[PDB]
Amino acid sequence: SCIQFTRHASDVLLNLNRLRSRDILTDVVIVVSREQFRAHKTVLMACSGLFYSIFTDQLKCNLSVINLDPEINPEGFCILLDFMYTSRLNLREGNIMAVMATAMYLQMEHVVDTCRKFIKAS
Amino acid sequence: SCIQFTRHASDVLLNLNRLRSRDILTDVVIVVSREQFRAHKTVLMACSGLFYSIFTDQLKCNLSVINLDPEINPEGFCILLDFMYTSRLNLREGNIMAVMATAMYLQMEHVVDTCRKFIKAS
Amino acid sequence: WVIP
Amino acid sequence: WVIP
Ligand SMILES: O=C1Cc2cc(Nc3cc(Cl)ncc3Cl)ccc2N1
Ligand SMILES: O=C1Cc2cc(Nc3cc(Cl)ncc3Cl)ccc2N1
Ligand SMILES: [Cl-]
Ligand SMILES: [Cl-]
Repeated sequence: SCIQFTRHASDVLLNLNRLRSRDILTDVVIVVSREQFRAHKTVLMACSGLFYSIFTDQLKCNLSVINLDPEINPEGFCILLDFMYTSRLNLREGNIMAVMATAMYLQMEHVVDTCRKFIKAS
Repeated sequence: SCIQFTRHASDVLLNLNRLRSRDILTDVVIVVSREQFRAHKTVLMACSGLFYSIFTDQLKCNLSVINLDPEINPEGFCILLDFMYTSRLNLREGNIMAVMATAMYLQMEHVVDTCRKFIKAS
Repeated sequence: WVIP
Repeated sequence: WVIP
């Protein structure tokens, strides 16, 4: 018999993104080639099958630095990290291939699905 | 020119609640009288003006235990912690006074607003 | 607020 | 997915 506040989840995500922009309570650095991205492990786990597996590992859960596979493009990762914290995906003709490849590696099934759909249309 | 995934924020919150139920990456214990509640500092901050102030404090940000004011009712806190992680509020005739008082202390303005509305109706 |  |  609960009542529900429709905007609650969106407002929570908006505040988590504000914490990220201000580097508040970030507990991990994701290294992608020469580029570094600060984030919250819980948000990464909630969005990605790969980060979920990494941070549930009894040894990796305690690492402050995670290095991604050298094939991963920093821009594709940046676009996906922004999507994790906002629900908004900056999908463009020039980045769609790098975004799909990064989403497949990160195990972000809904992003992979829209990339396959957008590629099929063209 | 971004696209948006409508269910993303709700899915993120659902996964954060799953992490909470399994006690994964919880980094704080909230003590309410004899009762203890494990949670994620970032989720508490995203939902509550009080926790936002506590965990942005250069000294309190590093505490693993936070003791609430002894006037705070553990059931009211439990109902509000559940709302933080689900968007669902278990508001009942028998708990509405304790829920409103706890939401005022935690600075959860939308919960305070619906409690005032529900009290006014009766 | 809604009835979910 | 939508146009926000
Ligand atoms: O496409 C995706 C997105 C995703 C997110 C998560 N994260 C969780 C899943 C569960 Cl069941 N509980 C807790 C968490 Cl944080 C796992 C796999 C995938 N695949
Ligand atoms: O009723 C409420 C709910 C709430 C949440 C937060 N938390 C934040 C606010 C901002 Cl601007 N950036 C980041 C965070 Cl985590 C503060 C005050 C209140 N009042
Ligand atoms: Cl996804
Ligand atoms: Cl609220």
